[PDB]
Amino acid sequence: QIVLTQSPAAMSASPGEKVTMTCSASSSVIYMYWYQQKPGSSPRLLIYDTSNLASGVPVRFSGSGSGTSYSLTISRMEAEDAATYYCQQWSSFPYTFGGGTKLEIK
Amino acid sequence: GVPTYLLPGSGQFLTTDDHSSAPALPCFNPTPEMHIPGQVRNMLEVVQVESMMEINNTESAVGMERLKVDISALTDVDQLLFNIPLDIQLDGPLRNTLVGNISRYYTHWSGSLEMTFMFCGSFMAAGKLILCYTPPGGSCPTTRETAMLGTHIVWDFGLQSSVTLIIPWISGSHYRMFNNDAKSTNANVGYVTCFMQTNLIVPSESSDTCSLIGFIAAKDDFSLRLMRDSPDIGQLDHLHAAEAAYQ
Amino acid sequence: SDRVLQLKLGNSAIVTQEAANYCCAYGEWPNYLPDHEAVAIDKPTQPETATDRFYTLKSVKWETGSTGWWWKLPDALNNIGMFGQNVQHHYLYRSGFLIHVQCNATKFHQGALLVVAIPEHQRGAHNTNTSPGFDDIMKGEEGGTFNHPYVLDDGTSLACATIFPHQWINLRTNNSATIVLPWMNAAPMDFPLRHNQWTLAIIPVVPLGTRTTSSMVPITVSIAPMCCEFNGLRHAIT
Amino acid sequence: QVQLQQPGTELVRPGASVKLSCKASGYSFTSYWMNWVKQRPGQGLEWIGMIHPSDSETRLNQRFKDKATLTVDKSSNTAYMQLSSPTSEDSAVYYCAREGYDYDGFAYWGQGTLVTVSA
Amino acid sequence: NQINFYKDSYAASASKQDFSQDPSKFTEPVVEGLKAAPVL
Amino acid sequence: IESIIKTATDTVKSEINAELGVVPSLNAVETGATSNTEPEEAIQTRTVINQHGVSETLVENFLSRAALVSKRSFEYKDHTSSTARADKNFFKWTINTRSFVQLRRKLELFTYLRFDAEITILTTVAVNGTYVGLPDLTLQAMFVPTGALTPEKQDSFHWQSGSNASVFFKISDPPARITIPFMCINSAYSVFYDGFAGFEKNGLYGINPADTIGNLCVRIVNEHQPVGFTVTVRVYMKPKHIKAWAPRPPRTLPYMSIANANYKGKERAPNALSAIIGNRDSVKTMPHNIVN
Repeated sequence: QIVLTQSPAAMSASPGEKVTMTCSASSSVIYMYWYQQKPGSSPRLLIYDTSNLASGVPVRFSGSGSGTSYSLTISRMEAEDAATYYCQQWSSFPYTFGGGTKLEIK
Repeated sequence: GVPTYLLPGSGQFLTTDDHSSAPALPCFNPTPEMHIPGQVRNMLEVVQVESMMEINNTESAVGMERLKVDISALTDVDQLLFNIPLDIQLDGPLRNTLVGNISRYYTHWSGSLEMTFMFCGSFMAAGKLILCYTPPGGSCPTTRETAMLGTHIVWDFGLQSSVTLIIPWISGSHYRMFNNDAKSTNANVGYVTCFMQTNLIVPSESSDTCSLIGFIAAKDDFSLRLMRDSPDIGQLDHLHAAEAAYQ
Repeated sequence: SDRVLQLKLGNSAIVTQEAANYCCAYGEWPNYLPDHEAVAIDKPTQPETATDRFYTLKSVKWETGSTGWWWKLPDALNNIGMFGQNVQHHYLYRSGFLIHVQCNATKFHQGALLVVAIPEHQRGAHNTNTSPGFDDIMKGEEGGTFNHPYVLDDGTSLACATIFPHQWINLRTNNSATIVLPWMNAAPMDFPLRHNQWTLAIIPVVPLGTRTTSSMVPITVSIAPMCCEFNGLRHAIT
Repeated sequence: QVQLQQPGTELVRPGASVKLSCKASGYSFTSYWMNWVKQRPGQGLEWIGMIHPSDSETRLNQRFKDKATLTVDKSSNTAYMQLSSPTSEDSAVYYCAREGYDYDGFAYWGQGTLVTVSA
Repeated sequence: NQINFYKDSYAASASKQDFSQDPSKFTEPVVEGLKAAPVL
Repeated sequence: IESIIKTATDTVKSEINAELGVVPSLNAVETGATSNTEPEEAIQTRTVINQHGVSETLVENFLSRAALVSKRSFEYKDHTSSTARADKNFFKWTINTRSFVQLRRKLELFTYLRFDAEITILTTVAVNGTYVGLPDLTLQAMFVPTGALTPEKQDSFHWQSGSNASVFFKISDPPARITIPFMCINSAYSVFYDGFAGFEKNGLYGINPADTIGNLCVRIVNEHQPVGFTVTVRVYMKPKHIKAWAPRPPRTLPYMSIANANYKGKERAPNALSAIIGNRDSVKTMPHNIVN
């Protein structure tokens, strides 16, 4: 059971600012996945294999990282983007998820 | 200095070339050797180990049902059980054997082969079998009186469970080729048919359906030549996680 | 002459009246680590008769729909006896194994077992890219079950499994199969908990069946370590 | 095109048998897996396990494997989820999700159901 | 023929000259050797 | 018994023999030993002098060939525009034998291997879309052990390589070839590793350090040209000085990932999960049977 540490647990950002998150793993995984869950909606896949963007995902989203450290990058923040964020590992069973990241627009 | 001149084939990269090259790590000392069991110096050591033929390859057979041949009691004398195509380098039953996989890396092959069948029926089961080998040029014999004209052995169930059928090396040439025509005179090895000598008799308490397990190995006169790539494996795409090694 | 066999090592002994010429893997017999192959300087401990003896595992039922059973070593033995204590207190170990499998049936039963010891068996997973987990691979004493024994779960062929040290249990010919495994590894010693050098498999090549009244047929495995050594004495990690 | 239809809130009892289905459309029901994830209020997601409808092969998380069993139906194209001994910890939001057509990680999700445990 | 002017011994060309075989370990991994004779 | 066998064995002539108590054709597979029945004992043979050589099946001759371990293409241009996911004129590859299945399945026929890695880098340049010409570029390949600090930029000061071994070569020059020794901390490599590397239970299954050669960092030393090119680097590895132990079964089903042994199987035979060999009508049916 690889424990994924999602840091920071919370952040605040203005529209247009760059936000950056870090998903730390208790071991070395291969690819990192990322999710968005709206306030009361179902999750959605955004970055898979730490490179590509899924459907309906703007180019503003990005991801990178290797080894045990993986990160998500959003170039320009928008007010509609406030939601929880998760990181998943495909490498070993069971599938483990990040702690979650909550953020609002000030 | 020394006057020289280049030859055709200078600067080329040949995958099979044998040459010495610049060591990347100077004065490196590899780890001392430790004795490990089961060293294979020559690949002909592997092909001499008997491995299970898959005779039952057919529909309505899933998974492990394909490695055994069901034998049952019969109401008619002189019946055929199964037949084995003998081409190693085609897709036939011999494909997945040790002798079959190592031989599909090579274009030419030579030497005698052996089949071995182990009767797995109950201790109270009796029977006699005949294992026939027909050299090429004819059609697969469907009758025993036509099949017993070739190399065969008659086998009676007992304490020893296994009979060995030598397939001798019979050819006009020193080798045979893999080439994808199965009927070529340089390829086809002939046929193997198995008939009921007498019958399979079992008591009412024992199970009436008994099974055989085909094995095949290679003798110490076996040989292989002209290595090639193996068709048994191939990829149309990059494997998973292969891109991650570039991260 | 090769039919009856007795194995006396330790305070335990096993007799069998039907056996075929017990298999000695790769012609190698277990022995202690010689002085020229020894990496660790500390004086190793050799419990001898304490850790070298047959440890019987839990019997498994054999039923027609059985897909086969596997046990990984030393992992199966790490919780058992004084061998299981030396594993927990000691950083390193080196030993060979002696496998004996007991399956019996009436002369009216038919069946066959391929009993094979797969060196360095790396298991796969069906129709997924995810590597197997820690609890999937490490079953302890209970042992696991083949999902697809036809491919040996690693994607290889069961037909070629005879290249590994093996015997058969053919309910007609013999009631037991014995395999003697030396130390297999690239390193002279090894960490007991994470790495498993051998995987013992019992595969139903030919299924069970009879027309006699149905009964339970157990499959029992008695595993005896041989020439054990241990290094890195510390507190028990367990 | 694909639509995973999941039921709504279901009140349960302390030790009854929870019956949860999942619906599939727009794709071959036997060609992919089915994955179940739980959500506690203000908590992170956890992965219960999977089942493959073809041969009815399931693979579960080491922890929930004993407390949950999965069932599939190829005819009605409806995957089932059953829980045992509902308690205060079993109240959560359950999603049934599946792998992407070439992508990994649950690109298609469900609508979720809210399990309310009361005694 | 071989030519190696490099100092390190692992830089040398591949050595194909080892013909030693021991098929008896794979083919005959038994404690009692078989007779060319019923074994059982 | 170990012996020097340079050729296939000779055949001796045998006569008609019927004798009680001697049954050369009977064996016991339950012993696990291969049938020792000789052709002389089964049927009646003639004296043959077999001159066929065994030299081409030697594990040294068998396993040692140049096979493609890696192939990697990247753009050569000014990267001040393109994002970070694209290559910035350098790329780092962790050296593994599991990327391509021809060499992978062939090295997985054995449990342990001890060999020297002879590496060859072959580079091919093209022009992105009017044609101009193929420039002559100098490429650096620096050998970085696993876990060390690899360059983050083309122009980074990590490429000075005062310690790490590097090699320089040109497109026009013959392919660069270096010999990597046997660096495993053990006596041989583990092709299959049953266990975990780390003491914690979160480790990876089958992923073993000390079986990784290291990282190979390749860049284009020349500064970016006014026109974007496309460079493709192919690396070939030839084992040599080979010792092999404990042969294994050849893998049937196709590979899925390089990180593990996970199998899938094709949709139908051959090489299907349930059927490895293609299906025929019945056990009595001969597909290629001759008809005249």
